[PDB]
Amino acid sequence: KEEEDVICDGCNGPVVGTRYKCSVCPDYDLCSVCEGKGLHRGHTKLAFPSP
Ligand SMILES: [Zn+2]
Ligand SMILES: [Zn+2]
Repeated sequence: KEEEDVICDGCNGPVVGTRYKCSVCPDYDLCSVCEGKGLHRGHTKLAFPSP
């Protein structure tokens, strides 16, 4: 199988639970830990679940 996984651009770890996808930068995502630490705060992100 091919699976589409989300990798955090802050820490390169898995994004499980809620994902924070940048609405400006292409193909850019933070995990909840990196989002809470304030990385990449200069752009609006979309917060939604991460199956
Ligand atoms: Zn992270
Ligand atoms: Zn961005």
